[PDB]
Amino acid sequence: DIQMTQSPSTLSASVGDRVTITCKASENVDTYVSWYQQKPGKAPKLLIYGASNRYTGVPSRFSGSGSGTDFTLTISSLQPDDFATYYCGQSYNYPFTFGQGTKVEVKRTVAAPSVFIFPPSDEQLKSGTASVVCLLNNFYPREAKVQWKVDNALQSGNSQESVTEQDSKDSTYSLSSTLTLSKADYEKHKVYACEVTHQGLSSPVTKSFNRGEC
Amino acid sequence: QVQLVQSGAELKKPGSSVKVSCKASGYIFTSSWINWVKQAPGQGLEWIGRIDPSDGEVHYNQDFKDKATLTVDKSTNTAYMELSSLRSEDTAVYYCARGFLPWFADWGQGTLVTVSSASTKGPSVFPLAPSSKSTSGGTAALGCLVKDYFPEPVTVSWNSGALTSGVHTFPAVLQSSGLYSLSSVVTVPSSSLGTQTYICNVNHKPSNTKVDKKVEPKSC
Repeated sequence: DIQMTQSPSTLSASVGDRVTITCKASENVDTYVSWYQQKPGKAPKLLIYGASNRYTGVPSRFSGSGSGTDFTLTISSLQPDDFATYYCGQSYNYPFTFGQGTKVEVKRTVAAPSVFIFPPSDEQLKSGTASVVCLLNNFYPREAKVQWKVDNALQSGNSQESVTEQDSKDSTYSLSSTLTLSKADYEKHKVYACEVTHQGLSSPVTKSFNRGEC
Repeated sequence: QVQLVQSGAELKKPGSSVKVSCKASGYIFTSSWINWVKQAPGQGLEWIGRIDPSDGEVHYNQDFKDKATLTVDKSTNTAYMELSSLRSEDTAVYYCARGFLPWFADWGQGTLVTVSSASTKGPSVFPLAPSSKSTSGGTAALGCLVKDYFPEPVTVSWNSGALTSGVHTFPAVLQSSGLYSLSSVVTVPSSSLGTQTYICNVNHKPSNTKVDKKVEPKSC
């Protein structure tokens, strides 16, 4: 019933920053709002209950305020252990509900990806399927776009991609994209191209190969 | 101190049912409610319901009224949640959480329930061979494509763990076939390509499939 709307969805910040995340309830919830921190593979952990009370063990850099429909969580000085997703939640009326989360990630200078393209192996082609792979290595920020082109035709709906978690050493992301075609379709075309768009690149980078070798 | 210990991951076919457990330690079990929460992959938290271990009084999120059944055995300090008529959309981590005051301090570690009609299958491992010429300098990329396996997970190492710097192993994608595909790559000095061997070590424990794939130049 009561919707919790968090903003921003993603927050980029540096160690030492003051960080503020906002949560808005669709109905009055008094001060029955809690904040939770979650890291990948782990259960949520309680930071703040009752809108403003610090749970036991929680460092003093965490605080919250608000009443009625508007709430904030503040981290006064961001520490390396604080990059995580944060959720607000109301416990004013059942069903208890939660915000969609705010991911706090590490800000750093923009970095363009190194791009690499990999043709399908001969071993795979024997099985009737071709996987062409495009790697975008060590870029920042996370937003990136891959466009597959086959003999200049933009491909859509026949690719899948995934992205690594932010790197703990250099704070970059990497992305792998796979275009999957039948062997019959693969052998009908010559030029396979991965075109990468990123805010670090002044213009798109394309890596390509021609089926057959060189 | 307080521990909530949940049962292990479940792999279930659609139409089936599953019963997940949550054993409580370190406090008086009948003095707090147990709440259940769903977190679908890549998504947020959804409250399912709660039960009072003292007497079994249960309340449900009405969205789960024909899906979830909460019970308790106070004699063994354990709460259970049964999900019926499983479908794809029931795939999630489910948490239990102790509830006294209007907040959730103590959470179980979560139980992953995956719902799929797929059957166990070990991966094919194909090379992502370092290119003949290209880049913007003296670093090359290579890798392995770990294709068509079920279920998760798969592990990948390089050179038996000797090679970690430059390694990126990506989240698997779920294909329309019901099977997963994953890539692992590494960037290395292009001058190393002729002299240093690179082997990806893949282990898919559910099918008992291990492969060592040596990857080297040979595209054109």
